[PDB]
Order: sequence, then C-alpha cells, then structure tokens
Amino acid sequence: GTCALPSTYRWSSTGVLAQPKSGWVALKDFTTVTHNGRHLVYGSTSSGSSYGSMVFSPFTNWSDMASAGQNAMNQAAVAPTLFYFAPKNIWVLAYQWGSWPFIYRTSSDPTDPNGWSAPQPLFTGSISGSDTGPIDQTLIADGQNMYLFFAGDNGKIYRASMPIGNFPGNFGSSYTTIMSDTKANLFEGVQVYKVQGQNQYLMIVEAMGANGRYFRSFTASSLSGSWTPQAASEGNPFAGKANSGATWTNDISHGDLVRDNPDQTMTVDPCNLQFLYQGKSPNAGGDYNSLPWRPGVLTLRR
Ligand SMILES: O[C@@H]1[C@@H](O)[C@H](O[C@@H]2CO[C@@H](O[C@@H]3CO[C@@H](O[C@@H]4CO[C@@H](O[C@@H]5CO[C@@H](O)[C@H](O)[C@H]5O)[C@H](O)[C@H]4O)[C@H](O)[C@H]3O)[C@H](O)[C@H]2O)OC[C@H]1O
Ligand SMILES: [Ca+2]
Ligand SMILES: [Cl-]
Repeated sequence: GTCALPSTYRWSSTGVLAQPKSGWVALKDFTTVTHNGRHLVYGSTSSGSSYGSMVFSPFTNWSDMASAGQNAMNQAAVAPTLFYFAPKNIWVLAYQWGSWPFIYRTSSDPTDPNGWSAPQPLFTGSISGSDTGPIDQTLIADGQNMYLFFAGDNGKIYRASMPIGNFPGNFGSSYTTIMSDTKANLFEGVQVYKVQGQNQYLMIVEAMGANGRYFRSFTASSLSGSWTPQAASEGNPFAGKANSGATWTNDISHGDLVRDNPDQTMTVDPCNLQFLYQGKSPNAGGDYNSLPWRPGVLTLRR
C-alpha cells in the first residue's frame, strides 16, 4: 500500500482559492497541516508596504477556503513554518524577521493567531553574498536530530542541526552550506519532507524560470546526506508552468505540500500528494512587494 515519488510529475490545479481580506493585496508563503480533520493554514500577508501574517479559520474542503475567516496575527510571523512537536506536546510556529534572523513561538492551540508565546531565537547566523540574509526557513526532524534548512536568495541552500532533545531551542550562528548553484536555480522557498513508505527525503526549492517561478526537487536517503537532483529543470520541474495544469497562473511559488500528519517529521504521503502554492495573474506587474499572490492547490495525477 506504499507509493513511490514519480520521476516525472503531472498535476491538476484548482483555480484561485481565496481573495485577501480588505487591507491586503496578497496571501503568501503558506504552511499547512490537518488539525482535527480540517485544513489549518498560516501564511504571510502583504499590504504592499509591509509583510505580516495570518491564519485562516479551519475549513474541511479546499473549495471552502474562499469563505474561511482570515485572522491577522498581531505580531508578524513572515514566511511561517507550522508543526506539532510531539516530544513536548507543543505546537511551533517558526518564521523570519524580528529580534533574530529566524524566530519561533509555541502554542497549545495553533488555531489562535494571537495565542502564541513570546518570540524565541531560532537562528542568529549570517550569510555572505545575499541581499536578503537568511530567508524561508523550514524545520524537519527524523528520529534523532532536528534540522533547519534555509535559503539566501543567492543560489545557496543552508542546513543546521541539533539533537531533538535540545529542541525547542536556538540553532545559534553555525550552519553548513549544502548546495550552491546560480541565484536563479536555487533561489528561495525551500521545503523538506519525509516520503512516507520510502527510505527517502524530498527537498523542493523555488527557482526563477524563463516562464515564471517553479520548483526543482531533490532526494536524499538521510537528512544529513547529499541531495540528488530529481525533477530539477524548468522543462521537467517538480511543479511549474510546464506541469501544474493551472490556467490562472504561470508561477508556482512559495507554499507547502499538504501534511496530513502535523508532526515535526514533515511526512507526506506519495499516494495522495498535494501542493498548496502561491500563484499570480500572468498580467500582474509592478513592484515585487505589491504582487497579488493567491493560494492554489495542485493534486498529483497518478
Ligand atoms: O522587526 C524588524 C524586522 O521586521 C525587519 O525585517 C526586515 C524587513 O525587510 C526585509 O527586506 C526584504 C527582504 O526580502 C525581500 O523579498 C525578496 C525580494 O526579491 C524577490 O526576488 C526578486 C523578484 O523579482 C526579480 O526580478 C528579482 O531579480 C528578484 O531579486 C524575492 O522573491 C523576495 O523574497 C523583500 O523585498 C525585502 O523587503 C529585511 O530583509 C528584514 O531584515 O528588520 C528589523 C527588525 O527590527
Ligand atoms: Ca516556508
Ligand atoms: Cl548540519
């Protein structure tokens, strides 16, 4: 009853799933789990001037995302990562920008945008040759170690680790540079998952293609191991204009595979793979920060 990841990906897509509430021009950078049988989605927001964050009211079907309440967080958690940390029975929301490069907060109730604890440092390091600094963290643990992965808008992917028993905690300043390519090839939006039923981990990285944003995939047998390109070109992407089946967007950008198990292992089921992504009208132009990004969901066609 186990499935493998395909070598070539083909998706079908929803249309735009929701419009930003009054005061925002974009919904972005989604992170999602299933919580009590419902979709639980955090994201960045943009007013065009600054980024903030929000959580949607829980909803059972993606087709009902359009009517879900949009609940602003009073303290911004830009480009968030949401998961349940089972060893301490606590929810974790990690994010960028504030007192430290990466930050996290904890909660016993992840549906509440303002029930999160005081911010704690997640990462305090700095990288070279980046206009942004550390960007788009994710967190993932195996049975032994908690890993931090992140990007730098500069062609590099970075990794840090600690024994799981030391988490929640600060990774500190140290990191490993694990991948290095052109800025376009390894840009941002990095995510890492355990492939359920396989001795395999899946990494996806957002790249800048000729036709728009797309994702390149890599696999590893271990979270500390080397990453092998999988579907890693614009013509044969993990997800992009070439294979999304989306008509409303030519961009497949920063989001999260749908995680049915909300825990720190970031486990995905290759038999029912879905991708909650951000896209935008091909006609939308202007300053990056003002782009009208919207949620969509891809469903893998097997
Ligand atoms: O609490 C306070 C903090 O909030 C504060 O955080 C700072 C907030 O501003 C941050 O600057 C942003 C860095 O990230 C950028 O997003 C990039 C922009 O570039 C995009 O890529 C471009 C797309 O178009 C192409 O043509 C072009 O070639 C690409 O480069 C990319 O997709 C985005 O992710 C934002 O635009 C910046 O506003 C800053 O880093 C934070 O430090 O700090 C103080 C603290 O007290
Ligand atoms: Ca993310
Ligand atoms: Cl490491």
